[PDB]
Amino acid sequence: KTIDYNPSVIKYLENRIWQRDQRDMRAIQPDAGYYNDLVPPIGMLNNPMNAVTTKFVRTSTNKVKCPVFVVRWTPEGRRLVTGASSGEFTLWNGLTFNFETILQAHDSPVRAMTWSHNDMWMLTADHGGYVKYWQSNMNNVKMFQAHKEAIREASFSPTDNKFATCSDDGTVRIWDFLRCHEERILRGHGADVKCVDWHPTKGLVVSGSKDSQQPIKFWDPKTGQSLATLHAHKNTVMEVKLNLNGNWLLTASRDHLCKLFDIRNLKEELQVFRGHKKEATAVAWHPVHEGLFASGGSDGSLLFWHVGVEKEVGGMEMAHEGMIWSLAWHPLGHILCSGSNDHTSKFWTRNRPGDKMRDRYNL
Amino acid sequence: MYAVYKQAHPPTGLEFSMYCNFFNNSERNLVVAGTSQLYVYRLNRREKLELAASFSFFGNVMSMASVQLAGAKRDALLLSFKDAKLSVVEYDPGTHDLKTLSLHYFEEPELRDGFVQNVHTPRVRVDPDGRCAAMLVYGTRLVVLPFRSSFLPSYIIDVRALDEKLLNIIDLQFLHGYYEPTLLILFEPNQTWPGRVAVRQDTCSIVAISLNITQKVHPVIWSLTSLPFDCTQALAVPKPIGGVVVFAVNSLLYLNQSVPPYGVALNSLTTGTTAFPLRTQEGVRITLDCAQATFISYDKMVISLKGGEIYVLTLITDGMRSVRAFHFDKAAASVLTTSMVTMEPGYLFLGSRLGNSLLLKYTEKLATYSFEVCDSILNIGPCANAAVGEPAFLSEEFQNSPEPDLEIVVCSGHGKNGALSVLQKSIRPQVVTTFELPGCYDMWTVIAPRRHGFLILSREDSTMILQTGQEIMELDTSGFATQGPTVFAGNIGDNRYIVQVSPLGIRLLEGVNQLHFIPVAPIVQCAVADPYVVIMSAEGHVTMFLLKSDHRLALHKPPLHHQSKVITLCLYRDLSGMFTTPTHWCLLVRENGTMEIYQLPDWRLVFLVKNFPVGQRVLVDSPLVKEVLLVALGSRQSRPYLLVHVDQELLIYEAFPHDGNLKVRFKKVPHNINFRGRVARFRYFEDIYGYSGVFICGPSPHWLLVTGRGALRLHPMAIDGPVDSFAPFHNVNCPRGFLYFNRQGELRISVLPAYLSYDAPWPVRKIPLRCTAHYVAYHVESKVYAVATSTNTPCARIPRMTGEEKEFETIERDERYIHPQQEAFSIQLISPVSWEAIPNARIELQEWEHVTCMKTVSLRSEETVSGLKGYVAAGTCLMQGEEVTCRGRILIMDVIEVVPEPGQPLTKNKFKVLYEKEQKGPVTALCHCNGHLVSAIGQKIFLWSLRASELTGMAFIDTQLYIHQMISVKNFILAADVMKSISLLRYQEESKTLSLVSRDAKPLEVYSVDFMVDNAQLGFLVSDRDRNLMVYMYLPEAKESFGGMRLLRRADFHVGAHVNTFWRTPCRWENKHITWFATLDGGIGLLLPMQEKTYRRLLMLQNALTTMLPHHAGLNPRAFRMLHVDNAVRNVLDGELLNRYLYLSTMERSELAKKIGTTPDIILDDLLETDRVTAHF
Repeated sequence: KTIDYNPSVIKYLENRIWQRDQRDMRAIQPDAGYYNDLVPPIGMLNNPMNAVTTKFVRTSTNKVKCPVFVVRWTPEGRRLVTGASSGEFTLWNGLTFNFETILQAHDSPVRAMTWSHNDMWMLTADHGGYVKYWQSNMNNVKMFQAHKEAIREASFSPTDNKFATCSDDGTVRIWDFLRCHEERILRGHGADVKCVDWHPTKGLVVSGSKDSQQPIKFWDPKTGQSLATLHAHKNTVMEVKLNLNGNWLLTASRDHLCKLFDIRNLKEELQVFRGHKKEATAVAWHPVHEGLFASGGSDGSLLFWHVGVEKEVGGMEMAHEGMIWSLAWHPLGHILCSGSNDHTSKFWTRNRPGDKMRDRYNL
Repeated sequence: MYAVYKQAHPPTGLEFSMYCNFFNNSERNLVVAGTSQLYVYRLNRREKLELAASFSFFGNVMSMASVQLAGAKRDALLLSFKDAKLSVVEYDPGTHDLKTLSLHYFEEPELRDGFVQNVHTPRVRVDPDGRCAAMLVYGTRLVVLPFRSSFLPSYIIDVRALDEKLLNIIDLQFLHGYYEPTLLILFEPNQTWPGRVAVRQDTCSIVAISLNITQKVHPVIWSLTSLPFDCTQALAVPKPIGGVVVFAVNSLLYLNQSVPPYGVALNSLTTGTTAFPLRTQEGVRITLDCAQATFISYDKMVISLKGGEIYVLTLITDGMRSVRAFHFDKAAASVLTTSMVTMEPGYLFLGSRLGNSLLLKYTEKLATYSFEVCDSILNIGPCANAAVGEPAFLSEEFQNSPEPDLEIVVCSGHGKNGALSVLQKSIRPQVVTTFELPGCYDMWTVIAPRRHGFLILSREDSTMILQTGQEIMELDTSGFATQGPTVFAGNIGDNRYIVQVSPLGIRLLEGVNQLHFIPVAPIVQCAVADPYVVIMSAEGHVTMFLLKSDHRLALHKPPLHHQSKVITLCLYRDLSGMFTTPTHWCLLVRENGTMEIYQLPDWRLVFLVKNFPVGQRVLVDSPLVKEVLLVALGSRQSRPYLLVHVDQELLIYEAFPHDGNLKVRFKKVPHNINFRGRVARFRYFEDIYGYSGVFICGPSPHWLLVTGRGALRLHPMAIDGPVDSFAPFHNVNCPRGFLYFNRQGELRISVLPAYLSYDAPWPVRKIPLRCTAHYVAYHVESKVYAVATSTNTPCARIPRMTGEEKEFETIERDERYIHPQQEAFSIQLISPVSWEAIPNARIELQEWEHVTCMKTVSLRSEETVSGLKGYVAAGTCLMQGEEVTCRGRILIMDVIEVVPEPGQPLTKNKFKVLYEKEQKGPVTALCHCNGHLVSAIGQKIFLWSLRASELTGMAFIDTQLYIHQMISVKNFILAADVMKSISLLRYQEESKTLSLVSRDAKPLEVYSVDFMVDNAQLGFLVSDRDRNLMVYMYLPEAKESFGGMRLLRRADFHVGAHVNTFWRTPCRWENKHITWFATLDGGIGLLLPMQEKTYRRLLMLQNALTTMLPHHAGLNPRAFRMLHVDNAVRNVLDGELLNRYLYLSTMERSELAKKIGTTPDIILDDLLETDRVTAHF
């Protein structure tokens, strides 16, 4: 059982020559016989409702049955490494998702996992406080200790030089890559910080919190001074994410809301994203469709959103079992993964043309 | 690093078309437009479109509309450009270019609404009554342009600040009736996807917003909210019926505010997807998804479907001007259109990018119509893969030229109009008979009793005559005076009397027998044309002769007032003329620097330019001119061209009417040509292979052609060196042909080669395949072409993966059902001898298989004296949907000469496939590296070694997502990914190891890659999805990269069109190759590397040319050639703007060089060396 992206790219490269746009594109008709006309989401660049991935594929479960926290794709899209509570990296295949290999990276629940802007390095943190580097062949390279308490999220610069680890002691510590050197400490946050995203051009660091007085703090990695403070949510921002364009700040919290913010204009507020009947615990921006993102819930509500529409585009209420911790789109924006608070992890792809969506997830 | 972009071929493929009052309110004009180029067409009567104006832009036309302003004498045009630019332009009388009325820059950070990536294109729409005009900016803003100084200041209407929350918009039109300019808008408040129709059945809506110009408010009237989910364009039904028709992919609606929504279905695919109440249209099963449509008068609608099929919908109207039902009929098929326009009642233009856009003619059948095809417009379509090849029939006199002799073969068009295009630059003549005649420097051919009888050669001391006919032979008897040189010899009357002129005397003639003799400062040149002879001496004296029957030449000494001495002359007559106030005209250039046109029976001054030899752009009435020629060219000798020779520089003029003088002015037209007793250089010819025009003699010969298209055509001729003299020639053993001298004194009887077509900007043979041309590959051994093709068959099965085998499912539906298109591939074999496909040579592939690449792979072997053999290799893999694992197959082919079947000379070549084995995954690209096949299967790049029968694996690397292009030179493999980047490789040969050197770290969606080659600098030229070019270099010692890992872009340039093909040719500059490319919107371009010291003298020119010249549509040539914004390291010069340094007059040419600090003698040596080195193909 497979979801192969090759017959869509080959169809896209053959349409590319005589299609100049999407207004020129021959329309896919809702039938089970037009299966060859699927193009990847580079092709239909507008109509981003394409990559609302509500067709189930496969539950990737382990034999050890541990609840997973971070799931990220290898940046060539080749395989899915998975960070579980036992510190095990279970590498899932990328097309026929059977199994590839299992590791035991950390001595703690893995809390953070990022790939670099090239395919070279992989930063992983854990619940003890240790930060390891990982080559693309999953070889353990130089480890150190970043915090004395549990690290929660890493992310880094528009180059491979300088990462930031946020932890449960309340400090966002900014690290050098090659020297493993703690460059500076960003204190004055109020309570434990649970998410950090680095800005893709300008060199900002945006932090979440549990503290209600200082919920979101902008930073500056060169000076170390807090640039500005955003008061956005009533309690406990779970994730903070940024686009690849760098204009927008997206923030999920425990007050059943997701909120957009223009980082050029903090005094006002962009639109809000309701509909999570329980807490909104995870956000993954879509890679090619700017403005559309999936969303996890603490009850299991997997929702899809778009910037401009007040209601959601459409997702899965009560359908993914457990609490969702992290999500990761494939480098082509066509398939999606979710990491449960259960011992499972499920893969979601786009709906086929002409099918009756009558299964247990849609209707 | 330092380069220049030059454009060898203008782009073909029209996107837009309309029918407006471009020149004047009296007649109308087809105004078509394409990628950054605008054309204006008249209509002559068999009917044929005639070109009337052509305009080039520094920006791609994204929309176009025409609305006639209040009080204006013409119809202005509303040109929409990329990232929200509107530009109102008009035709100008007086000067003949475009006058720009307005500009409107609407690119703001606060209008993009936070979205960086612009997806929506701007769309201009206008009123039927000419009240306002609207532009949809970004999909979120409407810009209203009120009309009655003729404009009113605009105001931007926010779309999402209206009622009903517009969101996705589809199409917007203005409606008819409606005293206020009502704007209808299709939109989708909740957007959905075909394929996700169970939770969103149909969400398409219509709001007809009524725009108050004065109050600047706008209330919503007439909303509908449940149209089917996939609606394409809406069409405003004209005034007596009104309303709108809304096309859908599977249905068709008619909507009006009082009438209930009447809508029918077309095929049974609206069963479970559309809950809108739809009827069943009888006996019709079609789809309206990429359909262009227009209204014939009223209540009739011509619809060009996809597939090219033309239907006529009649709106069946009741008595109350309501609509009862629809009626369809299948008329004749035509081109895959991108536009649709009714002209004059009876005609339809079908503007197509892919395929020849043609003109139709419809008459009723005895309300059912039938369509006839009038004269088409030639079009090189979306050039997908193109291969450089050698011609077949080059003559044996030209065999030892040192430059390569080669031509390019282009997979143009798509689908039904899929074709090959054999493109070729400078004309290669067929030499059928040659001589060796020294001493004679001039030549003439006159007609004796319409074949040419006499060849009149002028030596420095005597005169040769030749008698022609069956066997051409030198003439000895009386007639022509052979005792001295002859300065001109031509027919007078109507091919009955011959007249030659010697420097002492002026002889009539009737053939071999002299009629009589007229004696006269030696005569230097004559003008013997149109029963009037004018003879000019060396001191500047002019005398005129005239035939008078009793026929005899009569002296009429002209009344002329010589304040300065005449330098040169011309005579000219009007068969279909514009010279109003057949009539004969004398053109006369004095030495003070003026031009004087003379009406010939009298000698009154009619036209006068006070400063002629400069080279001014547009002339109006009241150095060292060599030769001046006025000639008519075109249909019925319609439009005249002026051609002068001033200081080693050729400048040609048009003529256009403009209001007791001549009602004409002369507009200058651009060039690519430099000129670096009296001998004429501008030698007019009529009917050489049917083509009329001028041959231009000199160090670079150029055929000037104007056909019935009305379009000027300059074709060079670089073989056989510079050409000294020329004459038309019609004989028995030589057909309609021509006759010239070599510089080494060799007369050549010649005929144009008949397989090409010289009406196009390059001589091109368009070879119809009636199937899509995907790839082409010249095989050097045995000299043939291998083309991968595809044709559309209806699909019937659906593959599955059930765990043990594949199980197919038959598509079993209703009889009223359109089928999915299954494409079957086949590899052709094309002969260059005659361009028919070679019979019994076609490799036909599997049931679902797709050629992803074909190249001419040079693998090494143990047979020949070299290592290499040059095979043809195809990588091909099966598309059976996403739920089936895609696997591939490498297909290596060898073209082998066999004995021919009798009666079939083309069948001496046949494929022999050495290798055909299914691989482990999809094969996406192929290459050769020192005799090693380099293939990219999946996410690995294997490197094979072909033994006697099989491939053996040697090395690989784990690469990125979908490597679709690969090239190489000297064990450096370059790759190209769909999403990520290029990633250059390297192959140590001694150990079987392949390695990654460097890669572009940024994400970038690449079309195709090349190798910019300098002396030691190797650039990596890359075209991407935004219409750009960029050169990456591997520079380890630099510090802005990392150490040997990151690539660095060094040159940026925004070409206006996509690029798939790339050719490296040597240079006609020690080792600087030209990296040619053929743009996907029709044209062909170049990149020529330069030195830095030459580069920065021209960067200072271009910055002055950008500011100090009034460009078309008020555009900016600098901002158009900036990277991706339509972090910029620009190092490529805009050689289509530097080419506008030649077009400036030499007074204005010297002002720019004094403002930048050099002399124009250097800059012409700077520019024209880039034209000389790039005269390939």
